[PDB]
Amino acid sequence: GPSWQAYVDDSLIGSGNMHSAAIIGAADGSYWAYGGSYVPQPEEVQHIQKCLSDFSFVQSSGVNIYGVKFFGLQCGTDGDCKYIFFKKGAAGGCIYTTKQAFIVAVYGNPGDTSSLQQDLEKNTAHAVTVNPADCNTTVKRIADYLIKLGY
Amino acid sequence: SSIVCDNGSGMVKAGFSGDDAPRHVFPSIVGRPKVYVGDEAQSKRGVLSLKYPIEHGIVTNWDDMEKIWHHTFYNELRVNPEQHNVLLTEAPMNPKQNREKMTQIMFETFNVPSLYIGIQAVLSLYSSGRTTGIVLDAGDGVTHTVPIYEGYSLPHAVRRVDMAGRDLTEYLMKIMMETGTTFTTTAEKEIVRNVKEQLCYVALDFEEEMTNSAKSANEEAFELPDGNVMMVGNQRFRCPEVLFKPSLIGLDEAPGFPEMVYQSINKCDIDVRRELYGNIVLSGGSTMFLNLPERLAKEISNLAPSSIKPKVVAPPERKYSVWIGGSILSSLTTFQTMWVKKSEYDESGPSIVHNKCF
Ligand SMILES: Nc1ncnc2c1ncn2[C@@H]1O[C@H](COP(=O)(O)OP(=O)(O)OP(=O)(O)O)[C@@H](O)[C@H]1O
Ligand SMILES: [Ca+2]
Repeated sequence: GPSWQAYVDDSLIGSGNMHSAAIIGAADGSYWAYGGSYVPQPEEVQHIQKCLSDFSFVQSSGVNIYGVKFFGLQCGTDGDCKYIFFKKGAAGGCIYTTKQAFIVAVYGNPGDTSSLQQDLEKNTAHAVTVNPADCNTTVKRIADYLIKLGY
Repeated sequence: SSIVCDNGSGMVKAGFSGDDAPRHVFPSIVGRPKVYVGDEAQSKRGVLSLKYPIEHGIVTNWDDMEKIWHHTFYNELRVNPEQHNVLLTEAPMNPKQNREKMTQIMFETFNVPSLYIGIQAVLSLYSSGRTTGIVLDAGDGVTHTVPIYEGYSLPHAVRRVDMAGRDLTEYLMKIMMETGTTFTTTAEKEIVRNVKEQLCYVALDFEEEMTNSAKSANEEAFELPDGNVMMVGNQRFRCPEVLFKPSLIGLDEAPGFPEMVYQSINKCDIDVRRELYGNIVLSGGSTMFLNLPERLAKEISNLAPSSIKPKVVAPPERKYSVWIGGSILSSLTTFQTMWVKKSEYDESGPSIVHNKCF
């Protein structure tokens, strides 16, 4: 069967648009599945839950994952999906809610400066970096699929 | 080969990526026989009704906007769209529908290979060499304060004021009427616009400027095309003062440039606050008045906390900053994978720019 961990392993992290992902129970905060190092701790899960109930918490304090503070960029509702976009240096990610859960994804290195800022300083030919839009789109397509299934 | 087209409420700036300045700058109007676009519609206000496709930075009528784009690709740039990636610009908080319509027009009417829509203030910030800061963009029909972190704007902290250069020119006409001379014809309004763009300046000390202009009878001489001389007095610094005191035109709900920057910053996460104060980037034609950056710096320093020293960035090329950053962004290696290809449009539809362009 298509396990929750397989979604994290193959559908989320396995897409290449994120190095960490976690599917988390919306009310109980339980870890349905998680992968990578940038997975929110229980106290960080409760903060995300409070953020999903009040977007002004994201604007004033962002979200914390793996002990790292990420700045909130933009929140809203994409239909049945509540979304939160965050960023920290070259890293960032998104939170997308489903019917009874939400997905947290993280890409990039937060201790590094963004590749666009490095190119602005010195435009050098380098390897392809993760597009934050691709991370958002992958999680959005997944989240839309669970909502269609009812999860 | 990549195209950069910055569509403003008054002026369109079109050029190629990699260049340091827009190669074609022309008014954003459409003239209809009582169809013509650009400088020629400007010069022919006798058989033509003039329309502005973009109002306050937002596209209002799409037929004339398509005409502007047609005149930009073929009559100005003299190029075929299918052979060139086009980077387009939009105002902050652009309605989702409008982005979908411009995407569909670019990908279907012009069958462009790839397309990207970027926020104008973000492009200005790129032109300033940083990806984090607050941009004050003041043009002809709209003014925005946009906080931005790592190349992404913070929409909850953006402020829009529907007042800019056109309102300033109208106010200059009004306050020049008090000398006994009226400015109602086309040529007279042209003279007023020229006086605003050439003689007006921001007073470093408004009350001291009033005193020095009243006690010394300081008046500047503007030469008219016919050789006659027009004396302009304190109006030179009373017109752009509206940008700092919008209540001069009854715009009490507009806070003015320093308080605009202050309130936008104060709506942000305080962890970024300092970095926003240290990178206040000015862009747009209405930021080009003399002493405007220094006055804004003094006021924002008076408002900021004690442990914060704000810094205003204002290069002599502010008016085209949005374009320059664009031509810079389309030149970076990271951006090459950020283009929205036509295949993605055929797959997901016009809504794809909601995910790829944020
Ligand atoms: N040197 C100058 N000093 C003052 N005002 C100027 C100067 N040069 C241009 N302007 C004014 O700036 C405006 C044009 O600025 P800009 O090209 O940035 O606007 P836009 O892109 O057409 O409009 P918007 O950003 O409002 O959609 C006009 O009102 C023009 O009169
Ligand atoms: Ca503009």
